[PDB]
Amino acid sequence: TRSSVLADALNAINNAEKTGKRQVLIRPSSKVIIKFLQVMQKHGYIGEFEYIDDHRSGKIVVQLNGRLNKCGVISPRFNVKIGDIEKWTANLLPARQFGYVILTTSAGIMDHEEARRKHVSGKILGFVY
Amino acid sequence: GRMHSAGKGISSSAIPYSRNAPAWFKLSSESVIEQIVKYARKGLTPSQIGVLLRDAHGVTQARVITGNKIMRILKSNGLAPEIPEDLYYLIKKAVSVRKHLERNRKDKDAKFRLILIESRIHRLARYYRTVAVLPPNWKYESATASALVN
Amino acid sequence: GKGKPRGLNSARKLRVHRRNNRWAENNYKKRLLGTAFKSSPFGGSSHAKGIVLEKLGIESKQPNSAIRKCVRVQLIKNGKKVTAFVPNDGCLNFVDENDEVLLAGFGRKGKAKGDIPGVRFKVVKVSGVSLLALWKEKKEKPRS
RNA sequence: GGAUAGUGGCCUACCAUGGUUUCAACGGGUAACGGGGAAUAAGGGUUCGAUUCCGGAGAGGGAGCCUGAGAAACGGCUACCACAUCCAAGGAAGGCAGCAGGCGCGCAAAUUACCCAAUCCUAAUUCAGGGAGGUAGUGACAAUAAAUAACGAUACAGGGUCUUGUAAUUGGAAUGAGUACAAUGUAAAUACCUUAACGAGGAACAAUUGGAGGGCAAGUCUGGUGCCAGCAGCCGCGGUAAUUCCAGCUCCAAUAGCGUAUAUUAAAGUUGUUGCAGUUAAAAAGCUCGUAGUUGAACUUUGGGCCCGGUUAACGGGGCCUUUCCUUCUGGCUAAACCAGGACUUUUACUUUGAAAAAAUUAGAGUGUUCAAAGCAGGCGUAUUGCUCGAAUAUAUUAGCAUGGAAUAAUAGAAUAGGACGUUUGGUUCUAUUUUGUUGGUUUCUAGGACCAUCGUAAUGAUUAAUAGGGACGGUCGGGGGCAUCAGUAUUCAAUUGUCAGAGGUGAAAUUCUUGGAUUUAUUGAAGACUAACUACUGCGAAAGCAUUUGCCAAGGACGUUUUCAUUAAUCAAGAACGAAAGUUAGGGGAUCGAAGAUGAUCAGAUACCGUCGUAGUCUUAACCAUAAACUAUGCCGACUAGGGAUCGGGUGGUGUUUUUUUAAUGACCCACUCGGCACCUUACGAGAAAUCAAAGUCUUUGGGUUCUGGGGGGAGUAUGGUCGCAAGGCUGAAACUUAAAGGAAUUGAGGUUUCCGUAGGUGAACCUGCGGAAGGAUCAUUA
Repeated sequence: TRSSVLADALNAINNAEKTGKRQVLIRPSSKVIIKFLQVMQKHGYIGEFEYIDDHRSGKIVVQLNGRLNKCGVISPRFNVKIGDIEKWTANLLPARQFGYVILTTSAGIMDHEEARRKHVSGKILGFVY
Repeated sequence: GRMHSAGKGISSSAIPYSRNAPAWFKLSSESVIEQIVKYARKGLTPSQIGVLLRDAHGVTQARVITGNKIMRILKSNGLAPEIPEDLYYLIKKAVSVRKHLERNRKDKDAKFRLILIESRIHRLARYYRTVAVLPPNWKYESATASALVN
Repeated sequence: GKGKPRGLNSARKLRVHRRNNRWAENNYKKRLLGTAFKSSPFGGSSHAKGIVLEKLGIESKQPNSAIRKCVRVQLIKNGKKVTAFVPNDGCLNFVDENDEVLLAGFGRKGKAKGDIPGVRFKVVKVSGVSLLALWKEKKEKPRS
């Protein structure tokens, strides 16, 4: 069954960006999916998306723009202490100056640079570069 | 896919994107409730009540018009059965295939299908006793099932 | 995917699965069974000592060849009966019968280095003095 | 209750029947004292920790006790077990896992030396004592610094008038290894630091270890030795399964150090959480159900305005309003509502910050121990009465404690309201910090709880209905299953009629029936099995598997639906249902085929190893067994990614076709879609070692959930133990030892020939045969 809707959303985004479409459709939708897409969008990795509102669970149409190499989910959401966040970056990012790993901390869902700038940590959620 | 088979069909029904009152309806809002209950004293299980209401009287679905579903209305009027619909029907099917297997011993396909049906009964009764709709054990058995169905 | 539990509360399964699979190893099994403490030719130790029981003449080919013969020795502590490898010719007349030799391994973790099968040990000392220096006429062998 | 210093089943008497466990209790092994720590440095890990510090236990092995604040003490005692000493034979006495030392064991570890001078301890005590401890002796465990040589002059080879290399060429300058007055050092010595004197010309005062086919650095080096039915013949050449057989020269790497053996760590992604593989290389359970375990759809305060406000126009912080800061109490401004003030998670997980955390060890700051390994020292002066900086700092990934946060993941709340809120009121039930002098009791008011009911106050209380799931209903569909029933020709046999010399069978023969008529032809019957053609790269079933007609019985998937519950679900150790064929125990019937057997001829060749008869079996009933190449050699669930046409089932549409005898429903076909299947052809966008693959893709850019399995080849699915079976056997399942390979995928160069799998019987064995299964076997021709 659908154990993770974020995992399927990020897989669909990866397949659309690798194959080469400009719009992709995501079913279902979630608050965590929406905030992940907002964090990916604020750095310009994707374009502009809207939330189709059926009464049941909702869908998202994302307008890609290229310049997205790879987005992924990390499962399970491991508990990440702050002094280990940078280890995770060195685990799965191409370089030390670009690429972002996504955390679900108690201040919300943010990238790791904002996580250390606000000096808070939480669980891991995924990564994008 | 199907819980006890390899089939993967998606044949279902698709509720409209409308949580109110079709414009052509204009019949009532209260008459459908006594329509429901007078169908229910006749001995009608609410699947039959719903299909009768949408086949003869134009009720699109009872929840959008009345505000409450058919379990809720029948329990509000004190007509709730001692066991729910689907558990009763599952026990009835198990009793029928148990009678068939009694009079024909060498039906191994019937034996396997009885195994699946009783496992389904066990899972559903366990759900009902998790929410404590049923008494805390209620203990589905073999012979008292046939005593239970009628 | 991948056939292993990836749950955050799924460490006991991963732990016991690694334990059983580790049992299907080679070094782990020979380490935690005490195999060097039950059935090794030595006691599982580095060197050992023994007296020379006989000197067997194994040869590579017909006698138009190189002479590579050596002794068969029982151990002192365990009493096991093995065969060794004396080094090259000129040292075969050095070793005698009942000569108190000190033995080491040969160099392939129980496998035979070179083309000599059936031997696992090489003589390090003979008559409790030396073997290499007694070759290099730097010290002589004491009598008894 | 006893006993204990004291709690306590610690023990006793009585009474209950409890307690732990698949979240591994209990039993067993440990070549197991635990921790600080050690090695290995990308991370994460892996291995070690007997051993300088902390804690425990012990004094040859059980057991007991005195004295004392403190002992179940052993450099205290008593007895038992095992060793063992003395003698006058009656008796007495023992405990080095303290320091030296010796025996034994082994690959494996030193002085029967000096002293309390330092550090500390004990005592009546500055004073005595201390094998605690220090000092020296042995000591290549481990570690630091650097000796074995440096500078000229002459002659050659150079680069070419100023720079190098070579020489049985030459010259003098410096020194410590040593030896030693002295002084220092030290408890006293030794040694170090300092130093009068002596001490360098090559066999000086001499450096070693290992290697020179590849990894891996340095021999197109030399000589000698053992052998040849190879050429010549007594000088030799070439070759030697001489794995170089050995010496000399030369070179290489490190250097007071180098090699070897064993164990372990890394490079090793061959243990894999990070981080492997499971079509064909090892490996997806025969199939489905199912408990624990692991995992599980979406949704509930979002947004905006206002300021103040920290650091480099940007990031971070807090307060107000926006229907919004909700809860539990003392005192003041007041007229249930403000302020000064005590604390809070329904119940958690998660994360930030703080504490309290032994030193030594690790990282690291300072500091010229002559550098350094170290050590925690030192530094500057009027160096004649002094001054002064230091002995920091960081980490500890679990548990307990305090705290900020409220995303993520849970969990509880109002459905018979038994719900929340009140200056709406009566009654019950209890207690009084008081005042009636204190106290005991009697009562009222009053004060604070709990309850029984009545009037209200309010938007009065139930999230979608998952292209999740189950359930209902409608019409279908299918070689799905059980029972009954029907049919078909075939085979064999029997009866009746016909007719004459053969018939069978193979490569060739022979047994065999036959002038009582074989074989064949014709009519009829009986038995048992099996369902040809139609039959498809079609259908159904969880898999094995399922093919004549009809009836009965129960089931099922896909489709359709504005039906119904609202997470009921995914995968699953335990445990269970079914499981081809062969096989076992009893009955039935036994047509055909046919393991076993009985016999024919064995002809170089059976390449063509057969023929006839034929039990068990094949079928069935009632019980067992549980395996196959049980194969898609590809777990199951969920998502996304590429074109094309067929085709099965259902549904939707067509002023389409066709059959009614009137062109009305309907059935068939055509067209366009749509859901669910069994497949098919092309391609690489991707993957692979390749064959190849729409999954074997979305994987060094490595994480959706879950179950099983593999760890180089033999030994070996063997031995042993357990369990199940009537048996055959099934499941579970080694080790010693041996091997440097083994395998997969493709291209290029005397005789029997398919390769296997499960199972039963015979056999000189690999073999031969019976039954069922597989390809891991080489598809032309016609048509559409």
